[PDB]
Amino acid sequence: LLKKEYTGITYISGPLLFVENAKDLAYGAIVDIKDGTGRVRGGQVIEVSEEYAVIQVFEETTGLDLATTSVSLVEDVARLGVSKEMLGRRFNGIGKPIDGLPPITPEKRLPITGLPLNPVARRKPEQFIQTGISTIDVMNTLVRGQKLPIFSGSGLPANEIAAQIARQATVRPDLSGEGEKEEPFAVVFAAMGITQRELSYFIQEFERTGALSRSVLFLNKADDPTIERILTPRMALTVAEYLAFEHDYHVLVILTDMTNYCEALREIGAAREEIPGRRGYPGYMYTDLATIYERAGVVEGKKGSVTQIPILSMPDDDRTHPIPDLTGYITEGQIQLSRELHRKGIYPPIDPLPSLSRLMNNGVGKGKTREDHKQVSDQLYSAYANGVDIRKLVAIIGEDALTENDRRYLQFADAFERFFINQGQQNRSIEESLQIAWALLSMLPQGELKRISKDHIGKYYGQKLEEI
Amino acid sequence: RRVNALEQVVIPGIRAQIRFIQQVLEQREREDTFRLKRIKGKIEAREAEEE
Amino acid sequence: MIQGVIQKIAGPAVIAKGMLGARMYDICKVGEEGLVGEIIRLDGDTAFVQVYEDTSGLKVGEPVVSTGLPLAVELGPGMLNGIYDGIQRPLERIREKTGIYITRGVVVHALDREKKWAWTPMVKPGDEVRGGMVLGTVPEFGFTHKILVPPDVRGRVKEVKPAGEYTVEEPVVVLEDGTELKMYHTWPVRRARPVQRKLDPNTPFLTGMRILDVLFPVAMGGTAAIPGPFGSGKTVTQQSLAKWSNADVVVYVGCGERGNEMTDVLVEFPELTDPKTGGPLMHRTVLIANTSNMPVAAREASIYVGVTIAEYFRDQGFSVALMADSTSRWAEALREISSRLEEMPAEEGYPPYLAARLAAFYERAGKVITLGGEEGAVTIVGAVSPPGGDMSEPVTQSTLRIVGAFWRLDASLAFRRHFPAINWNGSYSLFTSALDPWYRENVAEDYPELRDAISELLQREAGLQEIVQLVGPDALQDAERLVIEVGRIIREDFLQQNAYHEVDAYCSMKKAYGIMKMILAFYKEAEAAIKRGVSIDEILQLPVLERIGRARYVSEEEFPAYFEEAMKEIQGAFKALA
Ligand SMILES: Nc1ncnc2c1ncn2[C@@H]1O[C@H](COP(=O)(O)OP(=O)(O)O)[C@@H](O)[C@H]1O
Ligand SMILES: [Mg+2]
Repeated sequence: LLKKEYTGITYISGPLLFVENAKDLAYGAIVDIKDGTGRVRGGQVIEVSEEYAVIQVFEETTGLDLATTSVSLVEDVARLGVSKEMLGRRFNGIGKPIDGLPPITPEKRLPITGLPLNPVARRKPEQFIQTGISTIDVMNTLVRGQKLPIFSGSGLPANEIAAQIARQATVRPDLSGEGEKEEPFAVVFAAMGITQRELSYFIQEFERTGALSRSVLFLNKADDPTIERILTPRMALTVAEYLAFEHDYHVLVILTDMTNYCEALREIGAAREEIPGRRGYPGYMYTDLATIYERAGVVEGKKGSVTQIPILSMPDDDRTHPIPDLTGYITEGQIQLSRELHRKGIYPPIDPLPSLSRLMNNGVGKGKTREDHKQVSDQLYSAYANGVDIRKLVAIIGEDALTENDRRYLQFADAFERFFINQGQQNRSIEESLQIAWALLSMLPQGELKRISKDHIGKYYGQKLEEI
Repeated sequence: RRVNALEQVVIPGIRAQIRFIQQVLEQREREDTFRLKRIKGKIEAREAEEE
Repeated sequence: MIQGVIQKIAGPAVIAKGMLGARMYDICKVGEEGLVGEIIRLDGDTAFVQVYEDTSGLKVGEPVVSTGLPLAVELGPGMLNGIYDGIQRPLERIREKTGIYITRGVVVHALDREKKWAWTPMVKPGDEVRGGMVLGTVPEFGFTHKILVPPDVRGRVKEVKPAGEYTVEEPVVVLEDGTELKMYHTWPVRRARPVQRKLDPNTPFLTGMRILDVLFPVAMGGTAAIPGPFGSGKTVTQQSLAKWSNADVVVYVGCGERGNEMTDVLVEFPELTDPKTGGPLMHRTVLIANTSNMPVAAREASIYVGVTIAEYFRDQGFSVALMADSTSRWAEALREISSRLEEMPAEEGYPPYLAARLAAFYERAGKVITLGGEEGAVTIVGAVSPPGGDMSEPVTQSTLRIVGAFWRLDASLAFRRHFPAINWNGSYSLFTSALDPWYRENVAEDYPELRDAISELLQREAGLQEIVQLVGPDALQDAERLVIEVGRIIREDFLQQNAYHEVDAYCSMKKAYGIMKMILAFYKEAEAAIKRGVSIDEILQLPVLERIGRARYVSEEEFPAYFEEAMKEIQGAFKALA
């Protein structure tokens, strides 16, 4: 196909440049900007009119001039070339290999913004995932097709939790009989503004596990241009959707530090002087975040599935910050790490009370896992809440004024926090986690367990702690 | 009892109130400078109709 | 038709030129793909069009064609048991044409033109017909659908088709001036349908939740708002209201929320049973779906489409319940359109006319006498999603001035899994006084007395909650520790309700009255025993307390026998006590 070039630049300021006679540039097209030194920059058309067209640049504008710069069209819609040979490769976040191998041969070209799934075409996610963490498996269980972010802190070890989850996740078909074999997950890893220290840890963990041979990595380091941070998750989700819904793979998507994505969006929104929001963020952040989150799930009539574990850091541990607030309105739950638990050496420091999973209620019950799952979970939540309240009361009055029942609740809380949450690198099964949960519930009298029916009580009761 | 109550209950609520009021005032200031940024541009666009 | 070309494209807003003669709020077709748009501003030779579809890939110079008509919906037989897009397009018909993805530019009829409907005339030649009169009846899924005259049509009947089977677009009645009346008509979504008179609500709208039906009632034809942060339980509360309420027809509008929540309704509902008839639950439900990643500008149209359908079903003599999944997304759509229009924001970027639109939306509810002389009512329940749980935001404050009820959710109760997590201190209802005569003769003659007696107990417990937390529960006298324990019993055994249990998800009024009676009797007997000088611990260890705790799990069948035994056991245990 023939190429066309426009040389009528009129105005350059910051990330934006104006092209005068560009009447036939489609809205949303991708252009290539070349200066007198031969360097090539990318850009996207963001406003087209009769008088001119407005183009934002994917990186800095140093070196451009109005006399020798020319803008050439590439494609009308931003597209990515996908293929089955991309498993085991590394990319720079704009589709170029970093590993030094030759580029792939595309099978299809797909738009990076994707298309919305028809709600009629979806189906309910139902397959329970055993991750090996008791605070997740029992009380915040994960289902194939769920988006479940991790609410990290400034210095909390969320990366280790994500690596451990990716290392141990399995579907356990024997508890349901709906299949066999050991069909493993494919992993798509997207990093936005990551530094060398965490990138090294992730790379060594992936090579030690051996799962790097079936994973695709999109890496945008912290010194890369900031506008590339916008495009990075979209291509990763495009690859995940293509693999899952055209080759029956079960993929798992990990997005690292989407707080960097939110500041990247805020920078462009401030440059485009659009109307801000609660803390200077643009007013359309909800829609942009929804165009990323809502690309997961399962589809009726197809075997594939997409699962997302985003990672984000709460600024100053403030849960009312706009980024965690808008994340909580879209995703199907959250996992929140506690700094107080991390201070006393508990690993993983998952906080049970603010954590939540909305798809628990169709992934566990009769015919999958066990029938006492939900009642045990509810009783554990209620008892832990009472224990926390009593412990807060003790810090004011003192232990000397405590009723013996409140003493039992406090001992239950201090045993729960010490034995259930704290597990290290141990790979606990679901049955072992339920055994530990029933062992902790025996510290209370049978009259307290109002959340559990009398059918299960007696069938499991009175066991002591056997994990040493 | 009084020392523990003052340490554990009274101070954090006061500090949260400080943070909330500070955020509200800062957000109002941002809304107010946005209008000035629009009005300066309108002034610049007015005196360019026929120079 | 007025025809022009595109001049400037910027996001969801397109400016055309050469459109001199176009009218405000008319529907245009933009581009070679025929995307749907609407005029919101006229300026000389130009016109400002907001597009309800994705505008990526458009180019300057493509034609724009004006249709000369505002946004309208097709009202007629066949809307039930369906799911619709934000501009009334059947998604199950889009699937068979586009696959698993929703592509733009698809045109489908709203009502099925192929199906045959059984027609039974009621009018005869020579009769005079006015707006809102009934021409005939058509059967449906257990309902009788009435073919109404359009509200602006008057004249005399010339001829009527006899009984038989016809499609929706075959003229059944022809007027004397040549006007042809079909089974369906179109109405602009931005205009309210006329009525004769509006009446005062005097009957309850039963939701099946104890705390909402007892402490903060809402009448048939009123409005309510349920604000709350993320994870509080707005969607479970609205889906339970869809499942268990006594409304004849339920309209659910998923304005800008998750798509999995819309698939859950499509899967679960065709199996469940209608509370007031033997048919499936989906046969009485209309779904309008516009998820979060679907186009932004279409969020505004979905609310109007839903409220117009609900108003249409009101005119037939039914009782309609309308549930809006979130109005903050509608406010955000208005904010984005105003940002594209370069208007001056009032607060938080919101346009200054938000309170007018919200007022116009909530006004349409109420109990009316229709143009046909029948009786109908519409009740609206709308959820609000404040950022960070701040109840002082403009959207929440604009809503509270109009609504008759205010159900406030709290994150603290949701943390300890105390669902439905309704905060009983900040919530209020203004329909309690009007519904007392109905309660006195349909439930019991002493029901308001019990309701007040429990309200005072909750207030006293909240008062003592200022003392206990820093002084110590054992420093109080037993006359207040008894109040604390009774408040705990009320909080855990009466107010709490599990929406996912087999039995507890639905609760009739008489069961709640029985639980209230049991709790008050226990309180009075415990006070008498305290006046006898007995220690409180022997009362808290009494075995009769477990009867009250397990009471809400007793089924509706077993309850009239369980209640008598529990009532006898309470008195027996408190007399056998020292
Ligand atoms: N009445 C209820 N009974 C049991 N669980 C509830 C109830 N209401 C809410 N929940 C819990 O709340 C969680 C999600 O609430 P949701 O409806 O998503 O609130 P929102 O839509 O406002 O975020 C669900 O996982 C559910 O377990
Ligand atoms: Mg919801």
